[PDB]
Amino acid sequence: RTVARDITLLECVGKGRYGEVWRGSWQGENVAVKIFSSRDEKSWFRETELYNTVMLRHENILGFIASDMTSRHSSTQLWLITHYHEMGSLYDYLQLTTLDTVSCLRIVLSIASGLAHLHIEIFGGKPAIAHRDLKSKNILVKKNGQCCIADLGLAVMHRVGTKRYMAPEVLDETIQVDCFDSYKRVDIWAFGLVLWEVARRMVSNGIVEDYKPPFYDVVPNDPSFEDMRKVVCVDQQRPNIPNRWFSDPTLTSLAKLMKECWYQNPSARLTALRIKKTLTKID
Ligand SMILES: COc1cc(-c2cncc(-c3ccc(C4CCN(C)CC4)cc3)c2C)cc(OC)c1OC
Ligand SMILES: COc1cc(-c2cncc(-c3ccc(C4CCN(C)CC4)cc3)c2C)cc(OC)c1OC
Ligand SMILES: COc1cc(-c2cncc(-c3ccc(C4CCN(C)CC4)cc3)c2C)cc(OC)c1OC
Repeated sequence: RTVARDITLLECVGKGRYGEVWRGSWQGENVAVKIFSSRDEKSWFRETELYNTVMLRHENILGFIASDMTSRHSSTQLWLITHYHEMGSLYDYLQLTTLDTVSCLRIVLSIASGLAHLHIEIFGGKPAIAHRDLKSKNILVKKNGQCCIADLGLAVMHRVGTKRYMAPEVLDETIQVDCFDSYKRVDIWAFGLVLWEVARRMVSNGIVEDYKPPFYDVVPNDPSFEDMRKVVCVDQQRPNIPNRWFSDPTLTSLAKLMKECWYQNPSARLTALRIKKTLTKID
């Protein structure tokens, strides 16, 4: 039989220290192709090792297609091939889109659904998985209004995370590194920050906040480890909840939920399954 492996690379949709992401075409269908830098080869290995262990399949997890290693004259080329989401990342989408109640809840419940699926151990199934780099750039928007979680290059089964989204116990190096629940709790902190980023873009009473990243008002761009530790650990700052949210029942409920993802004590934070239940009872 013919094994068609040619992918046409049509446009670059992302370029970074990680390498590049391309929109590609295989057999007439769009695919996304991540081409890894030498800097980030271990992220290709880790995601590939995870998918060789457990073939994750969930509506709110970016869909795996292939891991390719190709020998070159003097280098190895590493590609990860996934489903393609033409609307791009949640980070992108929130810059120039505002949300209503239904769209805001659909987005955040779909993220919670993907995250709970990663976190849960299923027997007979999947190992429990923590993401370790959850953020709005690592979430893609689908045409049906749900999102999917991407980038399992730092994931752990039972490179450091983006500093702006690191939990206090990562910044103060008290995290219990031998305890898998510790990594779930780090993802929940980051989820709370994503929930704040999305909620700001939900309109109520004709008001909306501009898109801003978490801690935009207290750290520089590309904040250092120390910059983040002083904000999150020493001063114990948390993102601002605007007064206008307290006129709106949905944003009032989402403020409470994000507070319960941001406790200093990791074991006080809500679980992804409890976040899902709370979100299903809003509106
Ligand atoms: C090697 O590399 C790539 C391969 C492919 C690809 C292309 N055509 C057909 C296939 C195929 C799938 C599955 C079987 C099964 C049939 C049932 N039988 C019991 C066992 C074998 C055979 C063939 C593949 C996997 C695409 C690629 O990119 C999209 C590849 O590069 C990453
Ligand atoms: C990697 O990705 C894609 C792959 C393919 C593809 C191409 N040739 C053959 C297959 C295949 C056929 C048959 C089995 C068997 C397995 C055992 N049992 C006996 C029943 C079923 C498995 C695999 C596939 C899945 C198509 C795709 O899209 C249309 C892919 O997605 C981009
Ligand atoms: C986060 O991480 C990964 C993401 C992806 C991925 C999947 N679908 C679509 C995209 C994408 C497409 C298009 C735009 C732009 C272009 C057109 N318009 C002007 C605005 C929107 C942005 C983004 C990506 C980047 C794949 C990955 O791996 C193959 C990723 O890594 C795991």
